Amino acid sequence: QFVSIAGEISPQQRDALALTLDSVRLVFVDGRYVPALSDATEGSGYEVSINDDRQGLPDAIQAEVFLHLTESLAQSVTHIAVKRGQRPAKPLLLMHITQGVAGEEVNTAHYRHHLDLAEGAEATVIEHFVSLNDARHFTGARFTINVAANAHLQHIKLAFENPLSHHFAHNDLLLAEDATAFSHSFLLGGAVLRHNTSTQLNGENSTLRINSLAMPVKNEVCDTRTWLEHNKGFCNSRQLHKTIVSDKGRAVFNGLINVAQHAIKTDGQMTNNNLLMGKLAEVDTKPQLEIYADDVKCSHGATVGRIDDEQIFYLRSRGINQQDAQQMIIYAFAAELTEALRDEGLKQQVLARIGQRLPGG
Amino acid sequence: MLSIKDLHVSVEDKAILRGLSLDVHPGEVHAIMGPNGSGKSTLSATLAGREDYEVTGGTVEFKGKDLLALSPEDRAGEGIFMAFQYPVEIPGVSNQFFLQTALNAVRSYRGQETLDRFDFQDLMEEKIALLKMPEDLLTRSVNVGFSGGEKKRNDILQMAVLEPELCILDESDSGLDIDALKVVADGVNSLRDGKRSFIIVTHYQRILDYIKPDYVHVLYQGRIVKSGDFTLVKQ
Amino acid sequence: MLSIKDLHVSVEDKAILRGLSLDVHPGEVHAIMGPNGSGKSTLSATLAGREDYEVTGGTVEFKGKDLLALSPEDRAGEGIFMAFQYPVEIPGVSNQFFLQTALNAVRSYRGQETLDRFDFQDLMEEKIALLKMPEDLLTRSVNVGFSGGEKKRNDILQMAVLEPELCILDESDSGLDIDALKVVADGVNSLRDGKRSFIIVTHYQRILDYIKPDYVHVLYQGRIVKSGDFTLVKQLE
Amino acid sequence: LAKGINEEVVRAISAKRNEPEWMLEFRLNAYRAWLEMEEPHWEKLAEQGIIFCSFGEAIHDHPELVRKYLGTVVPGNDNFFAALNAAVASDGTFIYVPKGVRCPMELSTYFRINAEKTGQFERTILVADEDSYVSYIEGCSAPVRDSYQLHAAVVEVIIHKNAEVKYSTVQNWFPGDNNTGGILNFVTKRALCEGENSKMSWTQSETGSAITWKYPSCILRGDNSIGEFYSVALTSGHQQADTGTKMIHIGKNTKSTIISKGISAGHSQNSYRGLVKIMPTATNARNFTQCDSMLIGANCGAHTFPYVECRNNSAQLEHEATTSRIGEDQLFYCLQRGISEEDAISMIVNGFCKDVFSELPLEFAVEAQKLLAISLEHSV
Ligand SMILES: [Hg+2]
Ligand SMILES: [Hg+2]
Repeated sequence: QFVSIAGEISPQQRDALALTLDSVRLVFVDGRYVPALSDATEGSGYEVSINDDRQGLPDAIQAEVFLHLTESLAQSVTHIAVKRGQRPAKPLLLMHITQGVAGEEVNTAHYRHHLDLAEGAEATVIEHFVSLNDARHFTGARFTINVAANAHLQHIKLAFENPLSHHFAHNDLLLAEDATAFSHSFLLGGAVLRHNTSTQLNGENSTLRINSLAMPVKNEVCDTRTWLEHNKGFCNSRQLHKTIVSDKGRAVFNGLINVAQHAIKTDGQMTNNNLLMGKLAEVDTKPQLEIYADDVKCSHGATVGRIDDEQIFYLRSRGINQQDAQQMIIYAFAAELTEALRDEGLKQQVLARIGQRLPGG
Repeated sequence: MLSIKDLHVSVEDKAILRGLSLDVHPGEVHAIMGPNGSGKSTLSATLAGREDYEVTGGTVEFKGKDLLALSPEDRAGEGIFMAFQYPVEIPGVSNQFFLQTALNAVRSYRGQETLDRFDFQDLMEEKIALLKMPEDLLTRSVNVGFSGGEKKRNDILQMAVLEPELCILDESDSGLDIDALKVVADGVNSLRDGKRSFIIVTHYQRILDYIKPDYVHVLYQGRIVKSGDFTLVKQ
Repeated sequence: MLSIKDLHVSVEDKAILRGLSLDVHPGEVHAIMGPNGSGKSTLSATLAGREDYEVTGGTVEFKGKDLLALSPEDRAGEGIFMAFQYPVEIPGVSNQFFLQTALNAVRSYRGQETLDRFDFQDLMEEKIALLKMPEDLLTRSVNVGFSGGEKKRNDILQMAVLEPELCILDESDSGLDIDALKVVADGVNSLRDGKRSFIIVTHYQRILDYIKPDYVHVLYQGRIVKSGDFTLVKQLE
Repeated sequence: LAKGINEEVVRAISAKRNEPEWMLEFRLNAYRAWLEMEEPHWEKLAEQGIIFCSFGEAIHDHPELVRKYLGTVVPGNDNFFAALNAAVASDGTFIYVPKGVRCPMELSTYFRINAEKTGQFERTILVADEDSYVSYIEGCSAPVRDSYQLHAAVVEVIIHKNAEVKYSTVQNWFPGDNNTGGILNFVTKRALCEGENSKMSWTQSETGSAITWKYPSCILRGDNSIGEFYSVALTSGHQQADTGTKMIHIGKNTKSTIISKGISAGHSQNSYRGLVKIMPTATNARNFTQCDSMLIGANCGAHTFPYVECRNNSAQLEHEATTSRIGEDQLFYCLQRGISEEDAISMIVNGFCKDVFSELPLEFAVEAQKLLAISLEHSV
């Protein structure tokens, strides 16, 4: 049985868990926005409105049981808009802090946000999810996004909630003509975490990129899935999803690509590299291509394998200890994912989160 | 400095070594020869720490400690170094991040400390210079894109930086030539301070003309049945 | 006895060529030049049979019959060959299967029979050396792994095998150097028995020093506004 | 076969031969299994110990032989159609191969029949005991009725220590022009590598079915087992194919290869869907899968949904899939040098398919490429 009691926290708690970054930070607590702890958005270059107004929301691209429930159970909608050609100096940052309650009761929080990017705007937005403590929670999140002509998006989602939390999230990407969209998701937290990313290319000559890294530990299950529809032609899509599973953890990957008829010149590729480190670990991947146009080139490739024990032996024999050795190859493995983080400062804090689940720290 | 006694080792229950015994004192260079399959490749690996080695007999003690019970990471700190016959490529890891951590580790385990980055580059270049190495080693991925001769020569640069006490060369002469042979020699000899030691497990003998050994031992189906000095002949 | 008269052809509903006329007899070489965007590639393409060309009037007759009423597959048999400017890659298909098929097809048409093994083999070898092609040409897949320069010379080796009557070069010299140019010159010329006639659609003046043409026409506005001999290229300057 | 199917019909097909009761009841559980199930969505030589005789003759003269292998790998009840075939099936082929014997010739029964189609259901069971090498070929090439006919065969193969089985398949149907059009191919073929150092190698070219249902499997239970799979599938008109594979890895150091080439034309939809599974016992498994597709024209469909579930930390799996095509300019370049468009599309695909036809015996490969050629032209 689940209940939803929305408590309140202090600024001190925020600093100890907040990332070190100069941004426009909006804070949401137990599904509720807390103004006093958030930065103002007026004059930031970001138009922000919080209400229960749903007049604008697009219909869902792929309906499934948990989405209707969340939209319906969502306590508020975040209206965000960026006017034509505007390029904010600072990234928009949404940090999500969820907490559990004493007892056998399960605290639950649902976040709902919508972003509108007018023609030509290019901005970076980051989602950070963390647990205040060890108390369990059920986190819900939903991002619908409209990307107008010539716009460029850099979206990052960081689910760093505790090992005992449950994580179910859903972001949407809608692209217009001449659009560019880049998405990097780091699913690093929760007993069970499930992220789905659905995208629609409703405009010609567009570019899309979606990457993600999953690192499940002891008894946790992290399933990262994506859904992409190439409804129009002349679009190029690239996807890189990597997972690393240690000690009895479980990764699940799902990637559907649909290419509509007449959607000529589409170029979509998908790659999934999985690394197994525990003797009880599992990885399940199910890629799915649906192509209804011949003059196109779509392909996907996925690999699964273990750490090269010989380099590890090679590395250690010169003196590097087991924990640091194991750790060194993994940062190199995820390097291609971590390098897209243009901000060194942000990257190092992200690296710190990765390292703690390694056999170090 | 090194004492291996009545060593018996089997792998997948394979009886390989005949009961080999050897004594190495500080500041000495010893040369090891013999045919393939008599344990040469196994000896270095056994010394190095491969977990797939079932020890069916004997002991190996170093400075009064049982060496066979100590882990690989522990061996470098104490002063043991092995030049691999086939250096591994590690894509995505620069030499700089690797070596500094490795250096610190053995520095840590030896309980002294520590170089200064600023100092380290003046040291690297100088060593990078001794072996005519590419100025972009630090930025390159460990041995990636390197030829066999370059990968082998990289290990010698490695030796001077990690500063071991006992250097073991595991068939590192295979596939090389006189020119490359000339660079490795300047590196190894340069580590000779009359205290430091070297063990050369030869793939073949031509190598001994630039790095004169003081002692030579011959293996035959895993045992030394004859020992002597530099002066040696074939048939 | 190729005769082209007052030719009108359109591309994407736009009139480019507005009445070009030409007559070509056996053993003569004609050169067509001009700036990009004047019909050259379109002219070759029109002759070749590209489906995006609506012929709005005029005629093109060969050996006294209307060729335009004949299908694409039918024109090669009659003797028309085009060296492509951008040869297509056919992964998984060897030239041998390709050439034989190309060869049998034109052999079938004309009411003749399938050549005999040994000659096809004796002929290639002789020619494969002549055009500096990889000795392992026969087993590699058509143009796969070939540089821009390598794909271009190959269609000509093909030319020297499918036995066409009229060879058209549509800017197939692009990206080729002095070295590449001479072999191509040895390839086309070696087929000259006074039998075949040739039409060279120039990219640069380059070549007419190596393959001297007999008549020269410069196209502009989709019409021939000047014709002459080899000397004409130099004179307007 | 019709009219009808009941318990007595089963009891009637049995007893049409003096049939022992072991053969019979095997059908009944199947039939009973069929019942509980709902129906799912749309030259003369003397051996050398070898037995090469008919399926029916085998029960009668060699029951103990039959007794040891049937249902060992594909139970009656495994799924819907495999229950129905086991029961009800009279026709088929039996092969057992004895110690130390290299089959002198490659056994084949594919012949290019022009009599119309014999029978609706069958089951072949080939067993190669240790140190065996056998090549088996299966299929038929018949013109087809203006009724929906359902071909739902099941092939079981069991391979023991140091043995090798080579399995080929060439089925080709022709229903000009578009008719039904029209045959329902619902096959469940599976092979067990029992069976240290055992090696199984599926090869198949398939054409002209209305609906396909097929999961050629390799079961690597034995250590050092090796499975390979090469599959050519064409669809045209409004045909639909749904074919793939389930790979269960159990032994140590197992290696598997999957290469599929699916061609799609007109308004048809061909989908590859297969599975690679690695049990925790399956130490150092390695798989390389390849599923290439060529689509012809813009109004048809080709789909691909592979599944990989690995539960072992010594596995090494790589999976690639790639798309290719015939372009106008590619098409035009071929035509212009005098080869027809109809003949053009046939050439490129055969080149495209070269790497699979390679694994076929060369002779059946030639036959296979000429028929694919003509099945294209009629229908593309
Ligand atoms: Hg694809
Ligand atoms: Hg595929």
